[PDB]
Amino acid sequence: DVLMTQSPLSLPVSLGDQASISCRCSQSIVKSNGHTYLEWYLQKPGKSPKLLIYKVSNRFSGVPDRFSGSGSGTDFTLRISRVEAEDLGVYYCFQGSHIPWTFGGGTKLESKRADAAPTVSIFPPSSEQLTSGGASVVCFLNNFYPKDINVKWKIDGSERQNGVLNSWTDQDSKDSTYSMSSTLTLTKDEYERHNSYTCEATHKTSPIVKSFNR
Amino acid sequence: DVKLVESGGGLVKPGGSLRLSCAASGFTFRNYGMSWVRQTPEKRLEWVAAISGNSLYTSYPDSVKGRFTISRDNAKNNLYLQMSSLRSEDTALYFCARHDDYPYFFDVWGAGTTVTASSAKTTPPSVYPLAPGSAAQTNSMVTLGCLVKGYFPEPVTVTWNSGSLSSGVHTFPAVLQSDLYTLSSSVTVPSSTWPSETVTCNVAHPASSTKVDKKIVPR
Repeated sequence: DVLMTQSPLSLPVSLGDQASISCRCSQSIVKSNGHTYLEWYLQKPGKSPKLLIYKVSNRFSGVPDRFSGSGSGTDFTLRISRVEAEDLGVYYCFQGSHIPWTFGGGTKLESKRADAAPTVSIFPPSSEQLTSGGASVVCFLNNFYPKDINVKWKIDGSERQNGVLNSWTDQDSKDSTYSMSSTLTLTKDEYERHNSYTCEATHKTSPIVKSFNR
Repeated sequence: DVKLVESGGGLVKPGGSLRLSCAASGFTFRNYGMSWVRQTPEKRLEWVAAISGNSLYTSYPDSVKGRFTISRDNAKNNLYLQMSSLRSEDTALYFCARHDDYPYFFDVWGAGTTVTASSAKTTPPSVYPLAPGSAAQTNSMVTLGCLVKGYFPEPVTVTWNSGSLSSGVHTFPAVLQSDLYTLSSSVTVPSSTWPSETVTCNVAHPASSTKVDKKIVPR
């Protein structure tokens, strides 16, 4: 099977600047009439993939001039000469030359901005939740940049790892920031045995700390 | 105008069977080859089946050979995918996509239909309010949330004040817990707005025919 390896995996760029995405095949994708059926697709998170480039280097209907495709042999390149907000999303290469037709793994085109520290908010378990016998402590780390941030939980002054689940938003279309939710789930009994609950955001040193006492 | 509409998706116990439909309009369906392409939860795209306009040619990758059967009924402008002996690996968003037989691979894709292979049972969410209390103390903006826990399958929709509160909202991707999903949503309003005007999250889970409203009250 033709393996399509896409680099980089993520590509921050300042709007108005150039972006380059590469796709390499594990074997030839030339067909017998001498043509190569390498396509590029753009997907946004609320969208289906849309065809942008076909046969290595051709813009599809309505694709503007800033998109260009090149390549030879086994290495292929999608270039965007002046990246616009509407261009951000996940790009995939694809070869339709040999069954099974295969896709590259995707490249997330993201926009740059100024660094921003997170706004951190901590919330205790609700009365409702304690009635089911569970206790989740929730920490939001909102509107930061860049996307890399670490959350650390402490219970009565000491690190807690177990029971933590994290989730991140896609990059915010309007302000180019990221947000993260971190949830520490305990039993009601384990929660009732301790007093101080703290969420700490680093990198970013030193941390942004939010706490409450049960 | 040229349009593909998938239907038929759902949730199946592993080993189970399921049939997807793709309804074509705005073009002579008979002249076009068609494929199904799925997108995994991790967002990889995987071509899964092809059929020629005349049905004389079909093909599949090895991962689905014997279990999926692609077919079409040109007279009803429909493409189908019969899925059998479903595996956990088949969980994905399934798109139908056009490719002319008479160049432009997949110039038109449908919106997708979701298939979930699992013995997890349809379970309604618990919805818990996220309010401050003591802590600090106070500022110009206040952040509130709702913790939507223990539901299956995806998705859940979350709004605030029935959709009139739309700015300053973050609703986070759900994560798997113990065979169940959890998500949270945050909303940030002016401190002069809450607790004096109401803030309420509205959570819907179509799969369990449930809607839950939770007013955020101060502790």
